Amino acid sequence: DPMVTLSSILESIINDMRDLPNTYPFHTPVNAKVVKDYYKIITRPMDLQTLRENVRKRLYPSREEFREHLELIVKNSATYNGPKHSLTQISQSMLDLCDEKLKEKEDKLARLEKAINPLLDDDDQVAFSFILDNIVTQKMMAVPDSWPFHHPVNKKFVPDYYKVIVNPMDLETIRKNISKHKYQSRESFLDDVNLILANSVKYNGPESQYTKTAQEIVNVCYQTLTEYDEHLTQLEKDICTAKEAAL
Ligand SMILES: C=CCCn1cc(-c2cc(C3([S@](C)(=N)=O)CC3)nc(-c3ccnc4[nH]ccc34)n2)c2cc[nH]c2c1=O
Repeated sequence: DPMVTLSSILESIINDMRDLPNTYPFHTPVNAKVVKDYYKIITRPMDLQTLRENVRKRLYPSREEFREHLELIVKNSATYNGPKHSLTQISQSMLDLCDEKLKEKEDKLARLEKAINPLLDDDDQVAFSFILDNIVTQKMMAVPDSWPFHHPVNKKFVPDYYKVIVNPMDLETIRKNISKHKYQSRESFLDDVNLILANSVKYNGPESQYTKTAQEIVNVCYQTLTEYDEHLTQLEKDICTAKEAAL
């Protein structure tokens, strides 16, 4: 079972990062009853013990989902402690070691990832995802003043955001989904794109400048999809065929 082999590699990387100097504050969940404002500032807590338990629950089918959770440890430290705090440097040292190990094992990891999910090697899936990513970076992120939608809201700067928006979305998360080949057709992609606009209507109001920007993001998305409709339709057909053959 390639999921077992993958999980054993990921656990070995956790063992290696746990062994780096001064990393203990990241080995287990923050005690939010001691660090009393922690959840008022941090939205996605993560630590090496939770990461290991997730590896064992088979939650990570690839390098990328594991690395995204590992990166939360660094991002959380940067937000709570500060970008140059020694704790953030320590957490970064674990992410750096992870990247070294993933690089060392990249061919084996690619093979396991392909055995777990054959669509990651499907040329039509790859071409489709490449087009979506180009739409996001060259058209949607090029909308003037679209910066509020490029990355997840940091609760440190907008403290009530996630009490209002419980199903958040942003363009970086969409790009990560594309990189993970989450989207097999335009429908799921447009579900996430439209969630950005719906959340702006809810949080900012229908007449806010934020919402006008989100509307323009959605509109240039539709326009660019229409320009590539015939290629995208063929790719979606061939992806569906690959998905059915994987049965
Ligand atoms: C992705 C969809 C969310 C859309 N969005 C996003 C924001 C937003 C985002 C960001 C980030 S950050 C730096 N990573 O937090 C880059 C994302 N910074 C700030 C910010 C940070 C400090 N002071 C501020 N003064 C006014 C805004 C502001 N604001 C927002 C603020 C009010 N409404 C909305 C809204 O609807």
